[PDB]
Amino acid sequence: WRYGGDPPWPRVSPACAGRFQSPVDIRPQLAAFSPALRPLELLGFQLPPLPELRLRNNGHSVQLTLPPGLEMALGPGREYRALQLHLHWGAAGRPGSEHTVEGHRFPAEIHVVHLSTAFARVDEALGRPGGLAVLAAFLEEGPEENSAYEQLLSRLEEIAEEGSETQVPGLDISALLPSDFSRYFQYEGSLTTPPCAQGVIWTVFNQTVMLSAKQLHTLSDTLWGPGDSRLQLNFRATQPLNGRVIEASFP
Ligand SMILES: Cc1ccc(-n2cc(-c3ccc(S(N)(=O)=O)s3)nn2)cc1
Ligand SMILES: [Zn+2]
Repeated sequence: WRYGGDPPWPRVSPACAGRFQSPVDIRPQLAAFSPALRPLELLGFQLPPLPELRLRNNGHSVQLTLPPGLEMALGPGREYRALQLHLHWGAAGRPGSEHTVEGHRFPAEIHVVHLSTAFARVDEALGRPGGLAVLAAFLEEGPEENSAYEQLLSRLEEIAEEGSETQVPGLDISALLPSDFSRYFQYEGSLTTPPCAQGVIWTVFNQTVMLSAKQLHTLSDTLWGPGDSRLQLNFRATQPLNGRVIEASFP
């Protein structure tokens, strides 16, 4: 599969034609205030430098593989372990977030993909209710170099070629996300690439993460994908809610 053309994703995986897909357009006025949505809790995200982590250009994103021991809870008894994180972005003067807010597309987006502690492996969790959970935050331009992001972005030149990888020192993985874990939207949807399995709990933070202009340009201008193509605009079009109601943790 690829962004932009064939093969049609439903031929790759029938689940890509499900009724309840991601990403979606978030309309805050239509979101349901749900006070059971408590602040997200992360444990073990502050990593030592060794052992190193693998950072890979997989042709459709840059993905950092996360080690064992990163625990995340959506609430009491809703426990998960982090597997990996990756990014979605646009191109010179064009935004490339997956989720939108009232039609607004943000420059870029981070996804941190987690596996329910009830499952030993991802393949067993695919399509099961709440088997996977993704934390999603928008990346916007701020005035300062983001030092946590710089640790990844400074290494993209080493992995410019499709299918290449490098090792990076461990870092505070929570520093790639907003400091506000209280205010967010949450809904049930799908993986945004094949196999597009449903039952995924998506949490999209209110607060955004700030990268420099230079950093955003590095993200979108360094990596190459399938063929001789720049790896850019690597986002799926928004999918209709089709009757799902997005919940918000704040009125
Ligand atoms: C055997 C196996 C191993 C890994 C996967 N995984 C697929 C994925 C993902 C696809 C799309 C996303 S995303 N853009 O966050 O929704 S995460 N994450 N793990 C699926 C099957
Ligand atoms: Zn993603």
